[PDB]
Amino acid sequence: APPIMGSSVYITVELAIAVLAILGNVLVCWAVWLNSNLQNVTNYFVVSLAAADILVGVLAIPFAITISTGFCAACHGCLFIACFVLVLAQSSIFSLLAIAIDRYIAIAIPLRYNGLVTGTRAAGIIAICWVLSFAIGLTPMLGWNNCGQPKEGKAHSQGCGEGQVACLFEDVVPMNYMVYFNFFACVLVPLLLMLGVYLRIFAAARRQLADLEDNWETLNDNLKVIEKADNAAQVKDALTKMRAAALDAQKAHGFDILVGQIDDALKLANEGKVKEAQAAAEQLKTTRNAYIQKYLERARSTLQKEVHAAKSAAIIAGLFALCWLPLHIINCFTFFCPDCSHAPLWLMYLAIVLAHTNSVVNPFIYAYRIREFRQTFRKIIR
Ligand SMILES: CC(C)CCC[C@@H](C)[C@H]1CC[C@H]2[C@@H]3CC=C4C[C@@H](O)CC[C@]4(C)[C@H]3CC[C@]12C
Ligand SMILES: CC(C)CCC[C@@H](C)[C@H]1CC[C@H]2[C@@H]3CC=C4C[C@@H](O)CC[C@]4(C)[C@H]3CC[C@]12C
Ligand SMILES: Nc1nc(NCCc2ccc(O)cc2)nc2nc(-c3ccco3)nn12
Ligand SMILES: CCCCCCCC/C=C\CCCCCCCC(=O)O
Ligand SMILES: CCCCCCCC/C=C\CCCCCCCC(=O)O
Ligand code: NA
Repeated sequence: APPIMGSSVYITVELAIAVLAILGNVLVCWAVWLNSNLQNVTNYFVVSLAAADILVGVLAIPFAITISTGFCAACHGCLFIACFVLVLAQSSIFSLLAIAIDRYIAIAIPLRYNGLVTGTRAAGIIAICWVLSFAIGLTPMLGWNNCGQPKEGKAHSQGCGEGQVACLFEDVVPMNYMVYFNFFACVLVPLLLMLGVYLRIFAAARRQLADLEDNWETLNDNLKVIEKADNAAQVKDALTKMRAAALDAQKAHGFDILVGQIDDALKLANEGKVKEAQAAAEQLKTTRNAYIQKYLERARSTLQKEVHAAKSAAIIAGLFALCWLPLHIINCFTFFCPDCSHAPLWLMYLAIVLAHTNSVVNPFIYAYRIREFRQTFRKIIR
């Protein structure tokens, strides 16, 4: 029975999570500071997220331990301790959203990316995100709370003084706030937007790669049309497709060799010289094996690197959802099913631990998925 025993377990697990969350995320921040190849806008959002995770370990976890005792407290002081973690969760959602959008600009408008997405603007965005996060997570302190209807028997039983409550999460934070405002509007909607941004990212990477492959089969389909053609009207036709395809590819060092050759051969076809156009078009086979093939596979290789980075970002966002959704779903049962008995305490505490674990996991993702983080991690440790 002794509540101190079950409490001892919950506390030592929370403290273990805290140590890990602080250590791992301190290493992320140190790595970005030391390695100028990690100083890019994407990674300022990683740092902001790492800073939220550090604060989970230093403040949210000590707060959660404190609030699990039900200690007597002025109700608004209780709300701050109860709600501060909602600030950190929101800040995380905003950083994750920013990363998604960053990776989308990078892949869908590489033209204007560096031009549109700068480091001083990113800092301004992060500041605004933290301010909003405070405003959302501390909204119960503006009056959307249960401080005006305190549980007087619980306060008396605990020996609390005048104008104090027993400080327990569900006693002071209204469940309509947690479900409608925090979960549906501030968590769920952003996560679905994120899901939409990632669907768009992977679709765009796919269309771009089909195109590269498409333009490439066209240059080749047409080069066999030319080589087996009989009428001259055909050479013109097939070589005309190579040109257009040659420019899309250029857009999508020595393409001007390729286009110059098509142009040479084109003029021959129009002047009725089929055998010499066919032979001139044959030069196109060399410049392809020396240049055009080169654009192709490096473009393929850069594209795949961006998809890889986007996958890494999506995993981090998926793991956030996974760690936090159970608590939100429990709150939905509590709120929407009064006829149901309340989820038991051991499960409440498992869901809280699970959410806190999220703050440990990201450094491992970085280390296993991003070579530059991993290399920087290994150097720091020596
Ligand atoms: C960078 C840091 C060290 C700056 C200084 C932080 C100080 C002001 C903080 C850290 C710990 C805090 C204390 C933590 C707990 C309590 C108990 C509460 O019933 C009254 C406030 C009181 C006594 C706090 C007062 C402010 C405090 C002393
Ligand atoms: C944020 C950094 C710089 C400092 C550490 C946070 C400090 C300010 C936090 C940590 C714990 C908090 C306290 C927790 C409990 C109580 C008792 C309640 O009856 C009034 C509010 C009061 C006194 C809180 C005031 C703010 C507090 C002291
Ligand atoms: N419902 C809930 N409870 C708690 N803590 C108190 C757990 C509890 C619940 C009932 C009870 O009688 C005694 C203790 N922390 C909580 N944090 C959250 C939360 C954060 C983000 C989403 O939900 N929900 N939440
Ligand atoms: C480098 C230090 C990192 C760890 C810092 C942890 C500091 C935790 C700060 C506050 C914990 C909350 C304690 C509140 C106790 C209230 C007790 C009371 O109301 O009488
Ligand atoms: C991050 C800054 C850390 C600075 C050190 C802060 C140290 C204070 C930590 C915990 C204090 C909580 C003690 C609560 C005692 C109240 C119980 C009581 O006496 O009735
Ligand atoms: Na987080």
